[PDB]
Amino acid sequence: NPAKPLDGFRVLDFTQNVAGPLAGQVLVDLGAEVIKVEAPGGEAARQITSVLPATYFLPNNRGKKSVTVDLTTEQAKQQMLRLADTADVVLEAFRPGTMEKLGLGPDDLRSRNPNLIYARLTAYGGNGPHGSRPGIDLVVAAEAGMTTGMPTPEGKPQIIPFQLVANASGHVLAQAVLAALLHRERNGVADVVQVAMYDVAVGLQANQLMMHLNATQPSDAFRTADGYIVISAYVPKHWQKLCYLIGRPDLVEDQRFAEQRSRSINYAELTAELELALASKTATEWVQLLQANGLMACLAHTWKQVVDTPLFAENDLTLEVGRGADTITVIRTPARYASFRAVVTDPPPTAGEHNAVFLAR
Amino acid sequence: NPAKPLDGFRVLDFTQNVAGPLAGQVLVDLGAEVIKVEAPGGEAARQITSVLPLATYFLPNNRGKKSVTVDLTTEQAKQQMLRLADTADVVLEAFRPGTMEKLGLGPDDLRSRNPNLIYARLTAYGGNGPHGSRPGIDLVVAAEAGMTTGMPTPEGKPQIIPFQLVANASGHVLAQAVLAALLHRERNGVADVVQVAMYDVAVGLQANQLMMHLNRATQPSDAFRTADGYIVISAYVPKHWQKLCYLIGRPDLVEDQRFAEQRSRSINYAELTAELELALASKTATEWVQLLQANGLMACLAHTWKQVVDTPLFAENDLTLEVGRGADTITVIRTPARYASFRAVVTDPPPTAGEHNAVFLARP
Ligand SMILES: [Cl-]
Repeated sequence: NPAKPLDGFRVLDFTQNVAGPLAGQVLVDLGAEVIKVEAPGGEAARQITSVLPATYFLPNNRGKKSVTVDLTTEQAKQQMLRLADTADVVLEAFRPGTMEKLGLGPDDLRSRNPNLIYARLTAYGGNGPHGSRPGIDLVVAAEAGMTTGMPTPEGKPQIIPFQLVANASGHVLAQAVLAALLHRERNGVADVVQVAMYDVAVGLQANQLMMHLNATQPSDAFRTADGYIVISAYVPKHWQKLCYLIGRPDLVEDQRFAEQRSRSINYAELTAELELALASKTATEWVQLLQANGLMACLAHTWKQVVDTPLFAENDLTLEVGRGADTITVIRTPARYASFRAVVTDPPPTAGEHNAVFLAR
Repeated sequence: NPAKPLDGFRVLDFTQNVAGPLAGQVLVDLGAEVIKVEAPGGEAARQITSVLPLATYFLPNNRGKKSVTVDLTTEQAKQQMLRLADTADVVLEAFRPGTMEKLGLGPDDLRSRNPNLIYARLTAYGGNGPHGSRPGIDLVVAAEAGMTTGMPTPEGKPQIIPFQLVANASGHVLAQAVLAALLHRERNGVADVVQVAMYDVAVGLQANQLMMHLNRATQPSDAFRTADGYIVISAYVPKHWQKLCYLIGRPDLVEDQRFAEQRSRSINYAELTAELELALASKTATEWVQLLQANGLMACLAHTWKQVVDTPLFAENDLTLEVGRGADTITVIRTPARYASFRAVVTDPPPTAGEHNAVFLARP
């Protein structure tokens, strides 16, 4: 078995739910030893099994070790202190100021261990009174303005039905941890790392938020004879090729849509004109025509459809964990490497599985 | 100036638009020297501007970088790139699959000459076969990955998320892989080839949702109607759920067979929403948010982007930085990760196209 980037490193994962464990999952896939620190009875996400025939817990805790502990007790605190002494990285995703209360804060652990990298993941940053609140993917996203510009028939704010902020924050946190490890390796500095879910959500909208601190058409989903097609062809070469393929050469030199900046302003009329031409063929027919001509177009798939597409199978996105009846298919982490496989087939640990190994007597 | 993790490393950035350059932007903030390789006249994204002159997709992702203008089709250009690659630690490319191989600048071409070079490829669909060979952009890749699922629109058209979620997420993932590769080289002496697909990232962002269809809740957690406006509440945990029922004056809901258990609340979400909104009718959304937040529950208003930039929390986090000299500056948002021992920020403006041609294209 080939060497991995993080072989020999030890991580203490004090995190729960999605964002924090996902970062740990990435570190596991890169070969680190990641030990979950859970409350008695295991992490609460373990019991949140909304599937019957473990959604949040299972895909993010493969190959991890586990210790179970009651951080109310002094005994526990001392065990964590001794365990932290042997750790390279500590991951915590509690409310700001929580870890300090437990006596396991940055100053507490780093005083004992000068090689320890301390990574903190919070909802809002904890840089002041406003950032002290606890948060979750839904609340953080809405507060960061991710519902903006999306109208609903009921007038209700659009809720994005997947954990976009939490999953993105996990990769950003893992990114920062890897950066800190490089910083320690090259410059001999064991740093304190901070990632805020709010900051990550703001970064995902940065181009749009930029306009208020100081689009590009055609790029939308268009109605056809049957179904919808998603087309992106705003550059002059593609925009022109598009007009020819749909049989509308007049649109190319049309004063409303002649210039790129002009198309964006007159998006409403542009949509009407395009959908008028697209009425000739079904969305499937249009997609095949445009793709053959090198234009960017596709169908808007559902989740059920996506897993069944040839492209999905082509990218080797899934792996199986467990022995037989309890074998579940999970999605791998996205980054791929040539010299090793960034995946682990070992299942998640039972709560406190490694208490004997890691907790001092 | 304190040391940064990538001081002394050199990166060749062949990428365009958002996803690729953002990864380079991350490397710049971490102290790496990143050189843009652009076509004559510069990157195409440099021209996508707004009215006051703000390149929305170029400016925030190319701060502190260096630029080299060149026509990769010519033999002279290829040779200059080969010499330039010899001095590089990392090569970033975001072209269509098979493009670099055609130009003679593929992984095998560069790594044969330079054995320490890390080759990073970012594609739309992975290029692992015929289906993944197509070019793509944030919008198209997201829609194909199923991101329009479950969101109703007035027109009945698929819901288009109005920001580049996939491109921005892919940028951080690509930077993540590059940093991992650099660690791999330092510790194991291996210079690897790393591949990141925007489609794979988009799939990963929906991992929890797609997972259900691969093996064929948590209420209350939604946006709720009040007397005035909507409130976003997340309180499915028994501790939060009980306190929520108390604060809204509905103790009956706690042991109500319909909503007693957490699984029951998930199944009967429709009736629960009706019950909750009946209680929330008493006060405006703003009044409810302050009450719940004071009691430690997770709740907020759904802000617009315009509202978001004016909030105290936004200013508290030092999210913005100004690029340029004096009054001639444009405000941009920084990369998210923060570090205590250094400042992951560069205030330098982007280079002009071909600004460093004299420095790097030689002919001294
Ligand atoms: Cl395969």
